[PDB]
Amino acid sequence: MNTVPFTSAPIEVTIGIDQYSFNVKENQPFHGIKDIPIGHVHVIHFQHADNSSMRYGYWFDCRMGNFYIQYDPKDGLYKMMEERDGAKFENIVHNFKERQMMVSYPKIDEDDTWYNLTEFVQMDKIRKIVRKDENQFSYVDSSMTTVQENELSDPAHSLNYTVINFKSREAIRPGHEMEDFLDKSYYLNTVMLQGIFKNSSNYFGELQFAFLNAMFFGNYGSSLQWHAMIELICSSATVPKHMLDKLDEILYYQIKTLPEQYSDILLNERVWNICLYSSFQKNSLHNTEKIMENKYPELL
Amino acid sequence: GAMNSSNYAELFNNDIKLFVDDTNVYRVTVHKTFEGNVATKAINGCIFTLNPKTGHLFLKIIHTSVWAGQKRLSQLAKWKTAEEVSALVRSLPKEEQPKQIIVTRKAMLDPLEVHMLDFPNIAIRPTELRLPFSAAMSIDKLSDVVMKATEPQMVLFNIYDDWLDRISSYTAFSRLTLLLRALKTNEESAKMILLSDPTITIKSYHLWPSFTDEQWITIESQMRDLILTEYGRKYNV
Repeated sequence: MNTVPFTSAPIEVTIGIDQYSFNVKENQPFHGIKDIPIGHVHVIHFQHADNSSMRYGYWFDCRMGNFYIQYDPKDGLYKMMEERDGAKFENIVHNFKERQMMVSYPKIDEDDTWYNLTEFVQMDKIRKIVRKDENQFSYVDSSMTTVQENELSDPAHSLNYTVINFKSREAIRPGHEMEDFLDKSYYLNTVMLQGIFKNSSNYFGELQFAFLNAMFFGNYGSSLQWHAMIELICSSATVPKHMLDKLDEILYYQIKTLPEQYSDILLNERVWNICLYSSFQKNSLHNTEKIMENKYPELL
Repeated sequence: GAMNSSNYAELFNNDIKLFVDDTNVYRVTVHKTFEGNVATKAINGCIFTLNPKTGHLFLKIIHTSVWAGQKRLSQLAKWKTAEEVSALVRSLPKEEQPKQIIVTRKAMLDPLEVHMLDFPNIAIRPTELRLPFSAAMSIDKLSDVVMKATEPQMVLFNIYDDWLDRISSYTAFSRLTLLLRALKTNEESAKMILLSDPTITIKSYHLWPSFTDEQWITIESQMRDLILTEYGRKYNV
């Protein structure tokens, strides 16, 4: 069980750790988060009480180093940093634990929600989508644009999601225009799965990461990426049976977790209606269709 | 974006453009079978692809053989249209390729956009205009070449005959749309108006009669009267 200490909390802030969140008061003696489950990526995220604009946060894996948070009064944010001195870090963490100035990652034993949202998400794949190779953790915020959004402006601070475009030469084989446009199996199975992602795990990993960035930071480009990757599978007549069964589980936990009040801005009516009711896979997502119909029947 | 009454003069500028109408691509007769079920029998169709500036009509005849053993023909008809328009653009020298293609029905946008991905600089546009190009098969010489085709065939016409020697492309397009609107509203009445005076003939290389300027004004008046009458009848106004 791993720890992300905080130097201090000089500004009032809502702190997120995965799907959990805590209010911290200006200069509250808060020194971080302990008992973080090893084996998963995690995201620590922030919304200042004084600027409910710019949600921002850090994807990290405690197996990859010793990370702490320290407020930077110049840049005006909570920054993740790596402590290379293992002894200095253990000494810092032991003191803060002894003084009980840390919140405990509040996982219920029965509860597989975080595992189910992050099953295929790997830090090494996050670091390719969010390029900043001098750090072992990845910064994301509300306003970061995707490589695809930048085509239709600062490449350094972009989300490098795989570009999916249903009306592109990549998506459409010369002389199979109608076939490839109405049945996207070629695009999914040969171009994306065999060509770019290499396997369904990497594809689901990107899908899951796009969802989480959409949900935690209200990142619009991430929301577009999550929907495009769903729609590419649902619009393919030929999908491995294991991918459909897993997709149904992935989407079920995402819909289950989404705040009820954000359904209107995070869920694309057209895509969900098409995927559940019109698409080739309209009858392949039983769990997802049942939770959507019971939780968001307005959208449909 | 969409072509409408507000950007109408764009049709007559020096940017090459084509209207594509797919209405007459997939045509059927509905009939009773011996068992008293209903069946369709396809008849020959055509893509109506028109340069509104020059009057050049690229009439691609769609032979019934293209539907043999195909499913969802009304959907295939949009894709076959888009394939044939794409083939036509590729067949034209670069300096003759259109800068815009305007589709008369929105269901043609995706099929045409997907077939024209090789031409990212050609703008595919819908229109707000209710253009009567569906009535093209009421022009005797166009109907005749479609119904006689025994194979796929492209036939080239000038839908304005020699009008551009005397009038602008704006006026030529207004006359064409009034003639087609009349033929669409009441074909029999429209055709009676066009042919009632046997002294005015259709040249072998033309589609419409050889009206003087004065006779065109009278003809144009008779077609507007036909359209308003039929409107009062349609709507009990």
